[PDB]
Amino acid sequence: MYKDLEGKVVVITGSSTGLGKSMAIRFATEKAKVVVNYRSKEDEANSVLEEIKKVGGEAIAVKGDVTVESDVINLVQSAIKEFGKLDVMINNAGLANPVSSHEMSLSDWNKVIDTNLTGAFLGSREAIKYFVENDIKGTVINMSSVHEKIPWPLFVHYAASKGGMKLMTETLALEYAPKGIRVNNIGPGAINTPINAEKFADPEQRADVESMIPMGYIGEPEEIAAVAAWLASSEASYVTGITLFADGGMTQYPSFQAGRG
Amino acid sequence: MYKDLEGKVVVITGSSTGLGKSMAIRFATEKAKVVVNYRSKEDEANSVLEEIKKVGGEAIAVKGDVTVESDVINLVQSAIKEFGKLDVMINNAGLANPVSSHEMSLSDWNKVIDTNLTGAFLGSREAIKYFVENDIKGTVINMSSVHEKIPWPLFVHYAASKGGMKLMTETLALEYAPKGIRVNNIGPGAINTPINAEKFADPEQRADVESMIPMGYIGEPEEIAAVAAWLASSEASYVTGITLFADGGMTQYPSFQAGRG
Amino acid sequence: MYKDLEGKVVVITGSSTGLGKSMAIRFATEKAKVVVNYRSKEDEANSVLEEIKKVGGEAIAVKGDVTVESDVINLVQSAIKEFGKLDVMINNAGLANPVSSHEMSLSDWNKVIDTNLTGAFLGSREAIKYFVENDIKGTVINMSSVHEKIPWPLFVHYAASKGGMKLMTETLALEYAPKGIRVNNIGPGAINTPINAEKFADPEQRADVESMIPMGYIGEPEEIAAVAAWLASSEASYVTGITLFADGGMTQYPSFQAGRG
Amino acid sequence: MYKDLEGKVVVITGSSTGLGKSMAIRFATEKAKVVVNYRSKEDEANSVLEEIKKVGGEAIAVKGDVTVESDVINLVQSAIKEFGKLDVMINNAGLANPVSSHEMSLSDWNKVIDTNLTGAFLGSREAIKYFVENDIKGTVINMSSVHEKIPWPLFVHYAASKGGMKLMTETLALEYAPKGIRVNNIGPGAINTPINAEKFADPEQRADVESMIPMGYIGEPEEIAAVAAWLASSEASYVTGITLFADGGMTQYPSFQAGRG
Ligand SMILES: NC(=O)c1ccc[n+]([C@@H]2O[C@H](COP(=O)([O-])OP(=O)(O)OC[C@H]3O[C@@H](n4cnc5c(N)ncnc54)[C@H](O)[C@@H]3O)[C@@H](O)[C@H]2O)c1
Ligand SMILES: NC(=O)c1ccc[n+]([C@@H]2O[C@H](COP(=O)([O-])OP(=O)(O)OC[C@H]3O[C@@H](n4cnc5c(N)ncnc54)[C@H](O)[C@@H]3O)[C@@H](O)[C@H]2O)c1
Ligand SMILES: NC(=O)c1ccc[n+]([C@@H]2O[C@H](COP(=O)([O-])OP(=O)(O)OC[C@H]3O[C@@H](n4cnc5c(N)ncnc54)[C@H](O)[C@@H]3O)[C@@H](O)[C@H]2O)c1
Ligand SMILES: NC(=O)c1ccc[n+]([C@@H]2O[C@H](COP(=O)([O-])OP(=O)(O)OC[C@H]3O[C@@H](n4cnc5c(N)ncnc54)[C@H](O)[C@@H]3O)[C@@H](O)[C@H]2O)c1
Repeated sequence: MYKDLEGKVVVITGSSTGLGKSMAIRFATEKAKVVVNYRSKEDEANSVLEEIKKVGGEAIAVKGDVTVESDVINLVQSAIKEFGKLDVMINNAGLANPVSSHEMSLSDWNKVIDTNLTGAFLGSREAIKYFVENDIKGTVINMSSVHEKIPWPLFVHYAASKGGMKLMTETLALEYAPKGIRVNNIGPGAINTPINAEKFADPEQRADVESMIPMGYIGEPEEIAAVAAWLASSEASYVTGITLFADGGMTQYPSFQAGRG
Repeated sequence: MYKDLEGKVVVITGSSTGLGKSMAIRFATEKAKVVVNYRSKEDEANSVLEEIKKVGGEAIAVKGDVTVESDVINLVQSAIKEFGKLDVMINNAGLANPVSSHEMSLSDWNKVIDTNLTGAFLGSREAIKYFVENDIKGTVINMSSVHEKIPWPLFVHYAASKGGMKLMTETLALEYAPKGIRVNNIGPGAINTPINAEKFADPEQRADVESMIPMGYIGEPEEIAAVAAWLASSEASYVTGITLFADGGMTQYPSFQAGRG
Repeated sequence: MYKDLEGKVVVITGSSTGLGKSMAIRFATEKAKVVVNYRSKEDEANSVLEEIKKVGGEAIAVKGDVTVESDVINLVQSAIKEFGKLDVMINNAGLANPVSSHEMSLSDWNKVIDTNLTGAFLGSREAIKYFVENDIKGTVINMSSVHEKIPWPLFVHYAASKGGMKLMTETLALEYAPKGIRVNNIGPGAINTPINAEKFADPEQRADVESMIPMGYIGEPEEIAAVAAWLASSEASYVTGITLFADGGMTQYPSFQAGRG
Repeated sequence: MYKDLEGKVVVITGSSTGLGKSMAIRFATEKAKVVVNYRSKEDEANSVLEEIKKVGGEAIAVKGDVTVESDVINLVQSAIKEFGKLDVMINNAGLANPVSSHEMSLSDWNKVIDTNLTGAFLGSREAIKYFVENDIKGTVINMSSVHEKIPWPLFVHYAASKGGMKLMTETLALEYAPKGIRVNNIGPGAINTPINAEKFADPEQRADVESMIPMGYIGEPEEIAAVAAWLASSEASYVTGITLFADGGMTQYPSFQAGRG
């Protein structure tokens, strides 16, 4: 769909499953060269790779833990070494577990901050460092959430990490705009990914989540991948520093429908 | 580029010049049926029509002042009568004149509020009324500005009209999300349109505006039309109630570059 | 409580009832000279005046419709003529009626925009015009609502008027900051005023509103008057251009409690 | 000034200098019992203590590094042990150093995140844990910055830490509102503290910072301490989850004065 994406090299962290996987497939379909990333063992990665071959795409899988500085540095270098360059960096890896705020251990807090925020910082730093030293007008896309705006009891660490990601992205966008480097956030609402297959499997929970979505339905991963592909393209040439929410209207205060209150 | 736009009927207010004109041309290129609108000078509208014929597009021009209720109602009806339906409504007409706030007459304030805000409300009302009565999952795009967020001394009426447009759009998006109707705002930064040809003609003013744009250049109308086309397409199916800023980074506080302060 | 308020002249539009009345009483208690405003007949105004005498305060009541330019001009002049000066201008008058957006008449829309937004603009203009011509570091306080942020189906005109008031206030604050004039908004959540005595009288509606308030209770008018008095004082000397929400947590997305979704 | 503060126990991190010191003094003047905190240099803490004795206040100083969990836990316990209770927790400690984002080491990033964000989280956690277990309607005030909103090139770690603090505070405010616990942020603009005595000493830098402040002057610490005292009092009983900016208008985009652009 986007002619300018043909031949671009795209790196996506945590792309062996969920949204990361869908984006990897979408970019392959746009004929871009993709670098898939997995954490423990090359296995879930192979499923994505076969999906990419199925569409005639070209890609490789690189192991790396985004909380380990050398792994992130190596990930970026692997792209340049294998395909000769880097055009788009997508920081997507993330995690979260519920815990009452006053009972949350420092350990749980750090794990989420390190993965969701610091991991994205490291990825952004390495990509931009490369763009600057080689005068490339590349782009960085950071995966955020409606929760960089909507507070989230039981997930104070996750909300904080995304609120922080917002200011990080806006700062990087301003700092490097003069060099043509664009930095944007994507803010997904409730999406139908494997990690949510169980909660949404239960009809009482599913209906509960749907009641918080004005459009009335849980989004599909492809609806997010479409956003990432557009933001990466030249069609979005004058867009930088924003957070594009794709949430079915979730950030518009669902509890106020019907002029209630 | 967007296959789903073929055959869609798009109405654009104030489209005989500037951004409105560029969007009319872009939608014609996507093979959508376009309804151009002119307030007074018909000759200008015909020029746009020739541009559309040049690309093989189909379109008509309808006279109408967005501050006259019957004109707006007639505009929407003209689309349905000529093409049999309506799919996308774009409220783009607008105006502004500088005046110190404490010296602004009620007359100047009303003229801007009526055109920029009320005009958009009337257009949104008529389009949505049609969508609801005929069960159509249409979409409304309202042309805003970085000034629905950035204050604007000397243009207090314009800033107010856009701040109001923001809440109007978010309200409509929430109110009609259950019916599949999407409502979004586009927020252009400094764009190179005829209305700005003189201010930007002067090298000292041009350089002044550019210093407020992190990316360093004044955007082209086509860069905005690209945003409108994407928002109207099914690729943005899960997006509603947002304001998509296309401003080269203007809303990121340009005066804070280089960690100044 | 605030020594600097003694002797200050405070004008409050729509202050014969509700929040306006509570603020008039609070300022009288701070020993400021107050100018009460009523629309139709001096009658409800007398109730407020007696309340002010009861606390040893000094005040007068002036008739005026905020949608009539000459009435607003006269209101400001009446303060200067009676007390010799003007220190604080509070635009509080407002109204709203529910109607489905696609069915709202232009008439209803205009009535709300004229009263809620234009009325506040006229009041701000006259006060600031006076402050500038006489080199007074006065202050303007505009009464907004959580709805300058939270969308409101059935009340699209009200939401728009407040979203507009937000940008108007921020613009005026920036435009006149160099002259020491402060302009701020107060954003009340659900407050217990006479105008809401019936809706809140019904136990099923009351409980419904309370479920949208994290703190669990509908606020009292005095809790808002406390905010206005602080903002007017020198304790808030470095505060300008903001919206101070006093809503029991309403703007924090109440539907997301208990990590729901 | 605030009668309800008499006898309240207030803990302030990093209060041996700057804003923390001014707040400690202001609260002592309101006759509250204060717990000063110093990281290393004890001599500095004693200076603050003398200032408090000078006003007839009661206070103690406790050593503690906010990046050490046991130190924060001990700090809260020291207050309860010495004064028998805790009413207000103020997380104020912080730091920052300029570095180009693509050249920032993981070490510098972590130091700022740990101190500015995690430190505040630990402090908030311990205070709230106490409030909940003893059914106390206490309050937490987190010291933020205009930079939880304004991007900051060269200080990407600081901006991220404050953007994160914003969502942390809003989440905690929503999560604990049912129990009467209030959580708010204060967002200072450019303030005249010792840490800034040199940059502001140089007339060319001072004038540079002042050009970014609409009101035209760098604020004094007392103007911030006034905000903290009000937020802690019962006058702000219906206020929670907000960020109160005290910045002379800095967040209103100073580069847009005079309708420029
Ligand atoms: N799914 C949703 O509804 C939703 C809503 C908002 C935001 N998001 C965000 O989108 C991203 C994708 O979420 P998702 O639904 O696909 O979840 P997911 O768990 O399926 O995907 C996250 C991936 O991150 C990987 N990962 C985790 N920690 C890692 C580490 N240290 N190093 C390397 N890889 C690591 C995981 O193995 C996993 O494949 C996340 O950042 C999430 O916060 C998702
Ligand atoms: N050009 C920019 O840099 C910029 C930046 C932000 C926002 N915008 C917004 O984008 C829109 C397009 O601006 P533009 O640069 O093309 O300006 P423009 O003046 O060239 O286009 C506005 C059009 O509105 C028409 N119009 C005005 N009042 C009308 C009325 N009552 N009835 C019908 N038509 C009417 C005018 O004839 C004109 O063709 C406006 O709404 C403007 O507020 C523009
Ligand atoms: N009460 C709440 O819960 C709440 C919540 C958010 C915002 N507000 C805002 O606070 C303000 C006070 O509301 P309130 O509850 O006291 O309502 P209210 O109706 O009791 O007070 C509004 C006053 O405005 C006066 N008024 C209306 N139109 C006028 C006109 N044209 N000229 C002069 N006076 C006019 C009315 O006579 C009335 O006394 C309003 O601006 C409202 O939008 C109130
Ligand atoms: N001064 C300003 O203009 C300004 C503007 C915005 C925000 N702020 C914020 O206000 C707060 C006060 O700033 P300030 O100007 O007084 O700066 P400051 O450096 O004078 O005060 C910060 C204090 O934190 C202490 N501290 C640092 N790390 C610590 C640790 N690990 N454990 C314990 N104490 C530690 C320092 O010793 C110092 O006394 C900071 O959080 C800052 O981010 C200040």
